[PDB]
Amino acid sequence: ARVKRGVIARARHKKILKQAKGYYGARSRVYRVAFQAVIKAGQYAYRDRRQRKRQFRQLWIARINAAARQNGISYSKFINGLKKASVEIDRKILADIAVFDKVAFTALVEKAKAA
Amino acid sequence: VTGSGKKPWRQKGTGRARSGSIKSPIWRSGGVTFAARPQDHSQKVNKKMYRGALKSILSELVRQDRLIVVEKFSVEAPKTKLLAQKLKDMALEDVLIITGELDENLFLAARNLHKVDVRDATGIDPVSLIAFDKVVMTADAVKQVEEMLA
Amino acid sequence: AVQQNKPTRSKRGMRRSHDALTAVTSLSVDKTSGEKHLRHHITADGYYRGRKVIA
Amino acid sequence: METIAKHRHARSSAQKVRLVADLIRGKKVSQALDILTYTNKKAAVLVKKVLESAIANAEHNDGADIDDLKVTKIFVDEGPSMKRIMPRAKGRADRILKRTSHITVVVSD
Amino acid sequence: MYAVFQSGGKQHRVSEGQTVRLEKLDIATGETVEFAEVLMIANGEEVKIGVPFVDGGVIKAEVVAHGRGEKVKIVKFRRRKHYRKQQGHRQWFTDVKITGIS
Amino acid sequence: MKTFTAKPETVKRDWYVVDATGKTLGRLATELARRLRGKHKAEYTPHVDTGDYIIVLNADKVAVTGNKRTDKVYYHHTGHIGGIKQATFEEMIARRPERVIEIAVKGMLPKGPLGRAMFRKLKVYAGNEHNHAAQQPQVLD
RNA sequence: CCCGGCGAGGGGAGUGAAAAAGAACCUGAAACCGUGUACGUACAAGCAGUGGGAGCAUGCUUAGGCGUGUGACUGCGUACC
RNA sequence: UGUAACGGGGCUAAACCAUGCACCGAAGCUGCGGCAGCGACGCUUAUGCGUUGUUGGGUAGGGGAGCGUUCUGUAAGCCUGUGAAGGUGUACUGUGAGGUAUGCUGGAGGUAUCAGAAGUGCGAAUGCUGACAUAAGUAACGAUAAAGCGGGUGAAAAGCCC
Ligand SMILES: [Mg+2]
Ligand SMILES: [Mg+2]
Ligand SMILES: [Mg+2]
Ligand SMILES: [Mg+2]
Ligand SMILES: [Mg+2]
Ligand SMILES: [Mg+2]
Ligand SMILES: [Mg+2]
Ligand SMILES: [Mg+2]
Ligand SMILES: [Mg+2]
Ligand SMILES: [Mg+2]
Ligand SMILES: [Mg+2]
Ligand SMILES: [Mg+2]
Ligand SMILES: [Mg+2]
Ligand SMILES: [Mg+2]
Ligand SMILES: [Mg+2]
Ligand SMILES: [Mg+2]
Ligand SMILES: [Mg+2]
Ligand SMILES: [Mg+2]
Ligand SMILES: [Mg+2]
Ligand SMILES: [Mg+2]
Ligand SMILES: [Mg+2]
Ligand SMILES: [Mg+2]
Ligand SMILES: [Mg+2]
Ligand SMILES: [Mg+2]
Ligand SMILES: [Mg+2]
Ligand SMILES: [Mg+2]
Ligand SMILES: [Mg+2]
Ligand SMILES: [Mg+2]
Ligand SMILES: [Mg+2]
Ligand SMILES: [Mg+2]
Ligand SMILES: [Mg+2]
Ligand SMILES: [Mg+2]
Ligand SMILES: [Mg+2]
Ligand SMILES: [Mg+2]
Ligand SMILES: [Mg+2]
Ligand SMILES: [Mg+2]
Ligand SMILES: [Mg+2]
Ligand SMILES: [Mg+2]
Ligand SMILES: [Mg+2]
Ligand SMILES: [Mg+2]
Ligand SMILES: [Mg+2]
Ligand SMILES: [Mg+2]
Ligand SMILES: [Mg+2]
Ligand SMILES: [Mg+2]
Ligand SMILES: [Mg+2]
Ligand SMILES: [Mg+2]
Ligand SMILES: [Mg+2]
Ligand SMILES: [Mg+2]
Ligand SMILES: [Mg+2]
Ligand SMILES: [Mg+2]
Ligand SMILES: [Mg+2]
Ligand SMILES: [Mg+2]
Ligand SMILES: [Mg+2]
Ligand SMILES: [Mg+2]
Ligand SMILES: [Mg+2]
Ligand SMILES: [Mg+2]
Ligand SMILES: [Mg+2]
Ligand SMILES: [Mg+2]
Ligand SMILES: [Mg+2]
Ligand SMILES: [Mg+2]
Ligand SMILES: [Mg+2]
Ligand SMILES: [Mg+2]
Ligand SMILES: [Mg+2]
Ligand SMILES: [Mg+2]
Ligand SMILES: [Mg+2]
Ligand SMILES: [Mg+2]
Ligand SMILES: [Mg+2]
Ligand SMILES: [Mg+2]
Ligand SMILES: [Mg+2]
Ligand SMILES: [Mg+2]
Ligand SMILES: [Mg+2]
Ligand SMILES: [Mg+2]
Ligand SMILES: [Mg+2]
Ligand SMILES: [Mg+2]
Ligand SMILES: [Mg+2]
Ligand SMILES: [Mg+2]
Ligand SMILES: [Mg+2]
Ligand SMILES: [Mg+2]
Ligand SMILES: [Mg+2]
Ligand SMILES: [Mg+2]
Ligand SMILES: [Mg+2]
Ligand SMILES: [Mg+2]
Ligand SMILES: [Mg+2]
Ligand SMILES: [Mg+2]
Ligand SMILES: [Mg+2]
Ligand SMILES: [Mg+2]
Ligand SMILES: [Mg+2]
Ligand SMILES: [Mg+2]
Ligand SMILES: [Mg+2]
Ligand SMILES: [Mg+2]
Ligand SMILES: [Mg+2]
Ligand SMILES: [Mg+2]
Ligand SMILES: [Mg+2]
Ligand SMILES: [Mg+2]
Ligand SMILES: [Mg+2]
Ligand SMILES: [Mg+2]
Ligand SMILES: [Mg+2]
Ligand SMILES: [Mg+2]
Ligand SMILES: [Mg+2]
Ligand SMILES: [Mg+2]
Ligand SMILES: [Mg+2]
Ligand SMILES: [Mg+2]
Ligand SMILES: [Mg+2]
Ligand SMILES: [Mg+2]
Ligand SMILES: [Mg+2]
Ligand SMILES: [Mg+2]
Ligand SMILES: [Mg+2]
Ligand SMILES: [Mg+2]
Ligand SMILES: [Mg+2]
Ligand SMILES: [Mg+2]
Ligand SMILES: [Mg+2]
Ligand SMILES: [Mg+2]
Ligand SMILES: [Mg+2]
Ligand SMILES: [Mg+2]
Ligand SMILES: [Mg+2]
Ligand SMILES: [Mg+2]
Ligand SMILES: [Mg+2]
Ligand SMILES: [Mg+2]
Ligand SMILES: [Mg+2]
Repeated sequence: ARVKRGVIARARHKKILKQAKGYYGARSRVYRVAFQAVIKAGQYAYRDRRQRKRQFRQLWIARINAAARQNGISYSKFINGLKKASVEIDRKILADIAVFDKVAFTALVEKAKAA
Repeated sequence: VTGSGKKPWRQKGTGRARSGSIKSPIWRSGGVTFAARPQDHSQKVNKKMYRGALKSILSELVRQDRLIVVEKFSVEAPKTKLLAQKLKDMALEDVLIITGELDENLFLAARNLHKVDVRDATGIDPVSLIAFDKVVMTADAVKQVEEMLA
Repeated sequence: AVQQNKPTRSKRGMRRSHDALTAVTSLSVDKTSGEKHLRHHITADGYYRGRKVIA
Repeated sequence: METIAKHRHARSSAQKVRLVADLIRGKKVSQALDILTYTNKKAAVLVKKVLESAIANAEHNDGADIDDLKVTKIFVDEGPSMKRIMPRAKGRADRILKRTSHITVVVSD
Repeated sequence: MYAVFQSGGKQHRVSEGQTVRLEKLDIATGETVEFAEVLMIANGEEVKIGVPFVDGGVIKAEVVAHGRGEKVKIVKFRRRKHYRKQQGHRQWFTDVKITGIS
Repeated sequence: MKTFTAKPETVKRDWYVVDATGKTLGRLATELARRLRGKHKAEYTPHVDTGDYIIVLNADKVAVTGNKRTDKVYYHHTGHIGGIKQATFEEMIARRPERVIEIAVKGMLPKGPLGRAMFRKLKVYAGNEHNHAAQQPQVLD
């Protein structure tokens, strides 16, 4: 039984060309070029799920270090002051409190000052 | 494939992929790498396995009640009209009417009917006993098939 | 000689940006006949500055 | 009304006719007919005859009135290319392509 | 009004009323939950500290949904070594609406 | 929750003055480059120019430790056949005193559109007088 | 009938269920080449993506939030065989 | 070819040596979900698990369990002009190959389930055939013996006619 394979291949190319939609030049238009870009996009996607977590931590820590030094304490002594006062609050929130409720934040630095 | 064995162009020199013939399967219009040959797909079955299978399937019809055993089963004259009418009383449609004494009257009367098939008790098959929705066996045919299968 | 690898639609476009030719936008009007023509050129009928030039 | 008229299989490449077809775009028919009189190109004559047709096309059949008419959509598409051999030095042959264009003009109001 | 609490191995700055998506809880589709892991409460001043959790603070919430997130494709590809992998993933979540910052 | 990020429209940029008389070049430039970037601010975002406008007046009078007043060279190529132009720290202040703080800050900032954008905010000056009196640029140390 | 060279080619009318079934004639993909709409784009360096992300443009129901297109700026990032 | 022997800015401390608590820091460890492979387990039972510890990077390669395609049997059945296949969008869905439903186009075939057989899946082979790009509106328009003007016909004339 001869299997003509024009139907299945086109669907496979078309599936990937849909994933490459948005890219510049032949990387969107041309399967042979797109398929590389779609894979590399996956390689980078797999990687940057790990880096998202790193960058945001740095981003929070910068905000906390910024907001603490306004009150007169450096980040290193602040987190140690919180850890010595056995405070479980994370960077994500400390950075969020630091931006939004500074009148709130002040008390955390004043608590870190005690320890 | 029809053609010459001559190289379309020489080995080196020309800036093209080295070719040996027009007939090569990577080319168009000649090759088909592993061309098929007229082959015999029929396969061996052991006597005991063929008998065992018939004994297995023919026994399951007794459970499912597809095996409708009967006495004398024969149409009056060689006519389909009578056979089609007489199955309505018997409450059948898709059947394998097995008989010991194969009547030409009954045979000729069941060619044109699609869902009916008339086979001799000697010539029963595995696929047929499975396929058809009921199986009408004659008392003589049961006695023959009993002796045949054993 | 010879390109190392092919230019794009973009480049090809970027080169052609200047190939677009301009219109005249400066048609005259003959004093007598009121026919349109190019400046300092004669008309289709054969006029130039409200005077008959060629039959 | 839109009133399309078009030269199909026009013996000129898209590229060359598209150069003229950019002059006329969203311009008044009377103004557009003048330009192509004094555009020094072959494609000017080729595109003019389509527009000059399209206006009569529009006036007779459908819309009428020559005054309120603008070339809304004018575009050229690459048509069939007819292949020709042109023999070069040292025996090698070169496939010349005589290109054609589908000139379309839409004269709306 | 806002308060902080730990849930799916991680904490959430939440206000009274708003919806919050968090990690899957072993709970029915429209029952309720009480978080006694409240880290912080804010209003006029701050009811912080308590070592891990406050003292008599409980965040009461109601379960909204029990759905799955966006499909995250995972493509591991070693260049040059005849190897690539394909793997989808849909993380389970539980949307909860807060109804009491005590 | 998706974290807060500063919005270029909503950013409220402040003005400052820093008298650079008798200051250490690098330790001035560092503190300048800290503020210019917008680090000190609690709403810091690396992709938005959150930092403040700074005026650095009396740039010519900036101090340097060791032998670097003579020893410190400022190399630059002219983009030419063999044109490598050098100039010592004395000779730099002798001609263009604004360049010293400029160059000392520029290197400490990031490199890119935003890096160049956050340099624009710095306003170095040789003389004590500054023409930015309109913004009420308060004193910073 | 209309335009054009008593042309090519079109536009109407008319046949037909249908004429983007009109003879270059079922279906009509992709490469490739256009026309128009939304955003971005002329101080900015590199496999052109990827995580972050303002604005702007469009939809839905609500009197508050989402999806889609776009992607200023920015961390990482040297194609496949 | 250019500073060019801290990665740079820059520093008499932002160097060195010695101590001291801090903090950052990886896919490492812990936290909370989710999946799978084994070995034990109360002994369930023909396997779900109160479990239960444990792994789970991977080229050559070896061992498992699947997706899909054209064809044959189930099928003179079932779905289909109240719109098949194919084409093209959209929204769900599975751990993957994929699958489901539907808008437009298309205008007549398609095929559940469980079996069977394969011309069964392509990005590369200076692959083979057709189509289309690029260079590019670039070179060139084939002897440097030479054209100029008038009139004619024609929609139009440097080239045709006189
Ligand atoms: Mg076939
Ligand atoms: Mg996009
Ligand atoms: Mg997208
Ligand atoms: Mg290309
Ligand atoms: Mg496309
Ligand atoms: Mg990597
Ligand atoms: Mg980590
Ligand atoms: Mg020979
Ligand atoms: Mg060779
Ligand atoms: Mg070659
Ligand atoms: Mg072949
Ligand atoms: Mg042939
Ligand atoms: Mg053949
Ligand atoms: Mg065999
Ligand atoms: Mg039947
Ligand atoms: Mg017959
Ligand atoms: Mg026996
Ligand atoms: Mg025997
Ligand atoms: Mg190359
Ligand atoms: Mg040009
Ligand atoms: Mg245009
Ligand atoms: Mg020639
Ligand atoms: Mg030649
Ligand atoms: Mg020859
Ligand atoms: Mg659990
Ligand atoms: Mg010199
Ligand atoms: Mg950098
Ligand atoms: Mg700006
Ligand atoms: Mg006429
Ligand atoms: Mg006429
Ligand atoms: Mg004629
Ligand atoms: Mg025709
Ligand atoms: Mg005609
Ligand atoms: Mg018609
Ligand atoms: Mg009429
Ligand atoms: Mg009508
Ligand atoms: Mg009709
Ligand atoms: Mg009709
Ligand atoms: Mg139609
Ligand atoms: Mg129809
Ligand atoms: Mg029609
Ligand atoms: Mg019609
Ligand atoms: Mg239509
Ligand atoms: Mg129509
Ligand atoms: Mg037909
Ligand atoms: Mg067709
Ligand atoms: Mg098409
Ligand atoms: Mg197409
Ligand atoms: Mg536009
Ligand atoms: Mg715009
Ligand atoms: Mg704009
Ligand atoms: Mg400049
Ligand atoms: Mg700009
Ligand atoms: Mg560049
Ligand atoms: Mg880069
Ligand atoms: Mg890019
Ligand atoms: Mg992206
Ligand atoms: Mg993203
Ligand atoms: Mg966002
Ligand atoms: Mg995003
Ligand atoms: Mg908007
Ligand atoms: Mg709206
Ligand atoms: Mg960047
Ligand atoms: Mg990098
Ligand atoms: Mg030197
Ligand atoms: Mg050095
Ligand atoms: Mg260093
Ligand atoms: Mg140190
Ligand atoms: Mg030490
Ligand atoms: Mg681990
Ligand atoms: Mg776990
Ligand atoms: Mg043990
Ligand atoms: Mg366990
Ligand atoms: Mg493995
Ligand atoms: Mg199976
Ligand atoms: Mg299937
Ligand atoms: Mg199939
Ligand atoms: Mg079949
Ligand atoms: Mg049959
Ligand atoms: Mg039939
Ligand atoms: Mg039927
Ligand atoms: Mg019937
Ligand atoms: Mg048959
Ligand atoms: Mg179906
Ligand atoms: Mg329908
Ligand atoms: Mg339909
Ligand atoms: Mg379909
Ligand atoms: Mg399935
Ligand atoms: Mg299926
Ligand atoms: Mg259906
Ligand atoms: Mg359908
Ligand atoms: Mg048929
Ligand atoms: Mg079929
Ligand atoms: Mg099918
Ligand atoms: Mg079947
Ligand atoms: Mg069915
Ligand atoms: Mg099914
Ligand atoms: Mg079934
Ligand atoms: Mg094959
Ligand atoms: Mg291919
Ligand atoms: Mg391969
Ligand atoms: Mg063909
Ligand atoms: Mg040209
Ligand atoms: Mg060139
Ligand atoms: Mg050119
Ligand atoms: Mg040239
Ligand atoms: Mg030339
Ligand atoms: Mg010649
Ligand atoms: Mg020559
Ligand atoms: Mg000669
Ligand atoms: Mg001579
Ligand atoms: Mg005449
Ligand atoms: Mg004649
Ligand atoms: Mg005449
Ligand atoms: Mg004539
Ligand atoms: Mg005449
Ligand atoms: Mg005339
Ligand atoms: Mg003449
Ligand atoms: Mg001549």
